[PDB]
Amino acid sequence: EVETFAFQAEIAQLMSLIINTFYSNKEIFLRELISNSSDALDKIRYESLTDPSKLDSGKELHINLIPNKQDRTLTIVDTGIGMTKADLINNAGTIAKSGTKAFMEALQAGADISMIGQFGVGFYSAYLVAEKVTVITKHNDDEQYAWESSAGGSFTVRTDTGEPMGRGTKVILHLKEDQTEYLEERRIKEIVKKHSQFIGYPITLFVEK
Amino acid sequence: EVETFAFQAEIAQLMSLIINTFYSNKEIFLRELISNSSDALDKIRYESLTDPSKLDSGKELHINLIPNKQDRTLTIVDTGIGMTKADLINNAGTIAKSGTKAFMEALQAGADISMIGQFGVGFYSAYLVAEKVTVITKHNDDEQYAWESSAGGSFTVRTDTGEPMGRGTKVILHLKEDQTEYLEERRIKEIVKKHSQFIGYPITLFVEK
Ligand SMILES: CCCN(C)S(=O)(=O)c1cc(-c2n[nH]c(=O)n2-c2ccccc2F)c(O)cc1O
Ligand SMILES: CCCN(C)S(=O)(=O)c1cc(-c2n[nH]c(=O)n2-c2ccccc2F)c(O)cc1O
Repeated sequence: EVETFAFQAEIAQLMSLIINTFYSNKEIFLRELISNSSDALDKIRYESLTDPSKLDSGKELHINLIPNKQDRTLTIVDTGIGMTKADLINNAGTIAKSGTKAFMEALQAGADISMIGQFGVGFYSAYLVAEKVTVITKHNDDEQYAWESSAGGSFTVRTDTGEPMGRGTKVILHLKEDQTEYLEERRIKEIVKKHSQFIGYPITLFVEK
Repeated sequence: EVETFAFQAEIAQLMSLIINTFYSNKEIFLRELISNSSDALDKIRYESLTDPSKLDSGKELHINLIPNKQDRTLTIVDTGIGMTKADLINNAGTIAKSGTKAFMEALQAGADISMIGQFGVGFYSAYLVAEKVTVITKHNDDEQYAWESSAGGSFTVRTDTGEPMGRGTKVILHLKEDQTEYLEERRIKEIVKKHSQFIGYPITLFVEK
């Protein structure tokens, strides 16, 4: 059973701006997703202090970067707190609305796209490099869900029938044809070293066979 | 009834470094506390989506900057989620430990003190300008508490007997003798405009009588 939702107009407007604006510094999407993974890892780690059973779904706190040249996908995996079904829908809600409006106002006032994270809408920078984003997530208090959007004003949410992940979030970036540099080991390493050098969790870049 | 706690050694070491290192760019403490206020405001705002009764303790989501030249205090007030007694004690816990160690390692490797926030220990930059920090906080699920530390390896936690605050956190920076520039309106405005221009909550600088 697949549910389709409309993005609110300001978010749909933001997504179309990110897709259609000429902006060469596209590498910033990686920093934004890694930052969000690190925030989700902080959340589970903090909850696990007062309640250690929160880690029964997995004690390992890490980030994996998995490029796949055959599928043309860059997957970002984390074992953070994950997202509930309500969380997925709310990522296109009120906080995202005020943040989107403030960011687009800042862009009009001369700010640049790399400042997206300061408005809490950093996720949408995935659309600088991806024609489609698939998010697989599992929170301790809910089932495993698959969120997906190719922009165009909508996203879908379905219960995931795939392999269980224990806990966390998997971001599958279905890369645009001209954005395959983000599948190269040396390029990924360069971006991680430049923007995410101080992340408090092991970031593992997977090698392809 | 006042409870006294020891900071763990790495945090006590960090605090002594912040107090004794020659570092002229002290203004960064304001950005760190405002950033933490904004994060606490995001948390209550997000919780209020699925549960509107979370805002019965106050619907207003803001940050107030209150300098007081007579008391030599700069107070930062927010109506964020606030902190429980467990939260106050855990601010000197495991997450703070790994973050402190990583930050001090980065400093050895040539990083500078302004990067403190990337390690989640941004609060401790208050000790660049304050000889003592008093924190008054109220979370919906707990009583009102007063946290206090003049560094020296310890902090205290007591139930606050003062005026109720509804919900949020009040940071009272008892400024060092040579740090009174942070009580001047034009100086505060300059720092807010430079470092916190994109905060998603109204920041009000109070004028003195
Ligand atoms: C529908 C899009 C979801 N994303 C891919 S995301 O928001 O970039 C993103 C979200 C999470 C996430 N899991 N749990 C959680 O609380 N978060 C979270 C963290 C920071 C900010 C907002 C958030 F919800 C993550 O681990 C990685 C991500 O790349
Ligand atoms: C003992 C020191 C407490 N501080 C003064 S603080 O951490 O800088 C600080 C904390 C809060 C706070 N309230 N609720 C909450 O979750 N937080 C929080 C936000 C971000 C990071 C860690 C945190 F706990 C705040 O609103 C303002 C602050 O200046």
